[PDB]
Amino acid sequence: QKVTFKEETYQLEGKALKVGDKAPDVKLVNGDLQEVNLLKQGVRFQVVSALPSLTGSVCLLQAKHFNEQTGKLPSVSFSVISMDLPFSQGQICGAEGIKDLRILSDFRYKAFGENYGVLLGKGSLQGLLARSVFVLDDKGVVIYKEIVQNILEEPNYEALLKVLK
Repeated sequence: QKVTFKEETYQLEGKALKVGDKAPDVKLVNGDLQEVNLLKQGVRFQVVSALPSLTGSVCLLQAKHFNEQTGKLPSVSFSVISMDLPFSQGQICGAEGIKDLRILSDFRYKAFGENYGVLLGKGSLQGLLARSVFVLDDKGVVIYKEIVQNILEEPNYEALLKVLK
């Protein structure tokens, strides 16, 4: 799969993760500069979403969609990951009224990008995370995957909600 941003085409770097694969646990950093494990136990579905930067317009809509869904379905875990430092994640979420969303930074280890295969290769956005959604079942197996072909498009939310019923 190759992701497009205007005239740029991107190779995805890191290990390819497909529907049926056990999703690896990875170390991320939260707004308190606390190291956390991505995976949550005692939850029917885990939704993990990545975006290139919370400073983007399309990116903010994505974060705002998953913030709202956090309150709507408590039996589902929602996580949003970017390469933004936790400081700017906290400030953007604070400015834009995103107070429920589990917002995590991949900056320290790039473990999410490397292990979910959404690291953007050579180009202006190199080292940022491709716009993407993974859903894991109660056993941490990938049951749904979207890496958005055009990074300026939002994820397919209709496809995602069908998986969560």
